[PDB]
Amino acid sequence: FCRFTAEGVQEIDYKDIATLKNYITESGKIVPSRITGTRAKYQRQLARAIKRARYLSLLPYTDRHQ
Amino acid sequence: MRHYEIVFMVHPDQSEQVPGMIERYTAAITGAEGKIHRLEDWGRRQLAYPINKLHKAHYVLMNVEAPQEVIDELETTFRFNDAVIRSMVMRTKHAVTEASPMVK
Amino acid sequence: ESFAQLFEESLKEIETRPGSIVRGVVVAIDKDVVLVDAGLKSESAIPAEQFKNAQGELEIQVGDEVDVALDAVEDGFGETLLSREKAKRHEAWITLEKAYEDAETVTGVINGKVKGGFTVELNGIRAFLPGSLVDVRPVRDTLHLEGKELEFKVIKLDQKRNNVVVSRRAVIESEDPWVAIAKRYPEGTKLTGRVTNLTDYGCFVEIEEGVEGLVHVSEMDWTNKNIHPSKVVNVGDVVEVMVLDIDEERRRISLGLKQ
Amino acid sequence: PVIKVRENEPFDVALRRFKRSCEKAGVLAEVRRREFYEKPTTERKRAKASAVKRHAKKLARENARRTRLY
Amino acid sequence: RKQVSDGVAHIHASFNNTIVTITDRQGNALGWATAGGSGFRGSRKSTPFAAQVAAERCADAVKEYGIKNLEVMVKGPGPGRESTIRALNAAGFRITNITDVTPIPHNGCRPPKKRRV
Amino acid sequence: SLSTEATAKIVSEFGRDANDTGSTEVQVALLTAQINHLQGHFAEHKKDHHSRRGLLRMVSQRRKLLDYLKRKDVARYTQLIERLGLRR
RNA sequence: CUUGAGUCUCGUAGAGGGGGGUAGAAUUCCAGGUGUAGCGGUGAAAUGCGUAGAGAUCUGGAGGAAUACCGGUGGCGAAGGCGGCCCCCUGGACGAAGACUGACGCUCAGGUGCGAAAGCGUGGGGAGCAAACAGGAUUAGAUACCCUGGUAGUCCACGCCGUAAACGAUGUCGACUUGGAGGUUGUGCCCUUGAGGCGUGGCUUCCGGAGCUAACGCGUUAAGUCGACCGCCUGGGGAGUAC
Repeated sequence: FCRFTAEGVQEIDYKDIATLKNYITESGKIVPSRITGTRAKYQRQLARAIKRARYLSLLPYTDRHQ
Repeated sequence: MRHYEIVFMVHPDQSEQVPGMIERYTAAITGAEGKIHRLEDWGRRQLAYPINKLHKAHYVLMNVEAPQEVIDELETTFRFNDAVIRSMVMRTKHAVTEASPMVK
Repeated sequence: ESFAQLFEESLKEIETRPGSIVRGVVVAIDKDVVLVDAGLKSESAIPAEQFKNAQGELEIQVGDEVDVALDAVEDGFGETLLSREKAKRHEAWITLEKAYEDAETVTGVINGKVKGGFTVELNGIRAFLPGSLVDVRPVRDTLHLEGKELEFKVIKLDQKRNNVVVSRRAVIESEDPWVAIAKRYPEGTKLTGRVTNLTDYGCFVEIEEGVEGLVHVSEMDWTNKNIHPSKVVNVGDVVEVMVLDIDEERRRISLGLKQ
Repeated sequence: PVIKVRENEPFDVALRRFKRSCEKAGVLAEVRRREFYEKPTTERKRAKASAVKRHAKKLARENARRTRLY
Repeated sequence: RKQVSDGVAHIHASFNNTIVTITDRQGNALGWATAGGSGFRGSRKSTPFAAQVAAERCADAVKEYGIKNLEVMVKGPGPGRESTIRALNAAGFRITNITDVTPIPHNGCRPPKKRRV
Repeated sequence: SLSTEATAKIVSEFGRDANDTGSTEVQVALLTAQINHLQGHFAEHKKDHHSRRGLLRMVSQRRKLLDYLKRKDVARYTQLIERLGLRR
């Protein structure tokens, strides 16, 4: 039950923070493709986006850090 | 030539200097017959974690179709400039002119 | 000849996949198993509990016709998913009928809110609706004679996940689950959900528009460990459950049943 | 697993919640894993072995199930 | 000594020994106690009970500071983790936040070799 | 890889029809250009072994093509090797 | 001549390679604050570190190495192998249609290259880990297993080494022979009326038929049915040793 297949997105955006936030943990970790049911191709992209965000301090690497 | 996408983060005390910097950056791009497809001052923004001890910073997005030499130059400038904390020049396939989801 | 080919496309034309065409004739009854034959590869092992109406006793003898459902084929040997869901489509059609004249009228009798909306029951089935839907104003059916007779005037429906809150008394008055997972959230919003499969640690009640709930083994009852959930509740049945916990991230809404 | 006790929330309940959060995180498990160095080979082996086991559980057992026990 | 209303309890829970340290909110330690210090050795001090008693001791030690509110930070794997916090609660502080602060590297340093037993 | 425009140019010059592209000579030329390009790269990056494998393969292919040309039609081959400046 | 082989067009996914940047977590050390008697470790201990203020805790700094989550009997690579993020240079694979070349092919003794880990050379680096070494245990002994330390080395540059259960213990290339359940990555049509429906390609995991096999098993990714080329075996030891 993938979101990105239905939406039909060409590429996942690191700037689209809200969307990312659904796929990240309360502890900051990226959520598995088993749980979200994201398609494999998209999942990787999502992960990459998240990573990018983390570099730009848009998303946090973890809950504890400060 | 090659469609880059740049996002740089300025120190929040230098927020009034930002426009000038942006202008300068644009100018350089223009110089080598480089187009600038979108440009979005995101403004002051709360950081997810405190980079270099400070909690807010001033984000500027900028999409550019420029030659790589100029990109390199820009990068160099960023690295030496102390106002800009982070940058992230990042290649892209197309021009991507439509606005960002956080501006909208 | 092409008699058979034409007969095949004919028989394709005179059946469909869901429980739509009331076709299976009840050809053997024995407690506790009904069985039909809707022009499928095999006969259904029907429960008796998809066919007794509103007070417990059976209603249909030999020859009687209800459609069942489909789109699932062969678990080893056999054919269907149950006809009772069939019924849900009919209920949906009546609810939809409202749209035409902007008023579906039956009887709705709603005594109380498990999760903020009085429960309304139509015919055999009982549904849960959001708190406003029960009363047109601030009248509140707590002062009304218990389990009173009105109809249901619809207040709110969730259109994907099936929750419908309907309008008792006052006759005169006339990606997708996981972003905004804050509706049934706040601590203990009770829900009516059909269980799906009980995995010897769990029960997997999950109804609210493409989610997954567990009610695992620890609550379920007021005995902890010796319980074995297949003995204690059911298979395929709409029950008392509420959230107790949501993680919108690692999609594990951890419902409960000891409440 | 950062948590804040809600207004008029019991202590025990809070503790339980915290525990749950911890479990979700898989923090303890992670710690256990990083106690000692696992050779890459060993890590590989476990992963594949585990996978194999899972597969066995899923299919062979299902086949068994088809036939009644008594 | 200056009295303080709110502070932190740091619970360092190892496999061998629990260490409870009550501090002010800024970082400055007020008191501490350990399962090894509480009169438990080897088998005994690596237990929940031991941890609890250490916690209790710690609480007793920071009586003079007059601490009412308390946020707990739990570190490491151990028995003294749930037990310790329970003990603290019993001792009678309003537990405000319960945080986990185990140091998880993001694959950094090589751990020591696996024991052959 | 070789840029599209460059490739096109190469095809036009050596290919008789200019739409042909698959002419032996044309192919050889294409290979040769690529090899030349990669020389610069490999001067810089001596440990890039994987990449060098591809280059080697290309070279081999070119050689094969040349050989084929030789047996078929000598004059053409000679011309080609004059144009490209291939010692053999 | 165009079916093999290759070239061109447009896309596609990728831990493929080389180079240069950078990010965050964690360990270690240094400086300082708070604080007070233990810490650490084990099966149990002790060596060890601690009132010369350790351990704990907070602040600041240094430096190195590796990249949690994603992450998968997932992907890429001839094999060895390859995993944060960004850029530059760069090799291959696959699909979609066309267009072209016209057997240009397959295999390969010698030959040439690439080739984990350890190891060697010269110059750097050195956090963690740790052969050697030392002490403490255990023991009849313990030149081990366990504990506390700990140097080569691991890291980088450029050379050499040329081996591994370098394994699918299965040479490469091509053709042909019943099925099922998946994964991954394209792509054509179809009301995408929805996460779908019907195909068609590539790579891939498991089960199983005929057949094959000493049996175990293999089974369209063959260990089946055949062809082409090469490599290799001829009882165990002596020996992959001596010269």
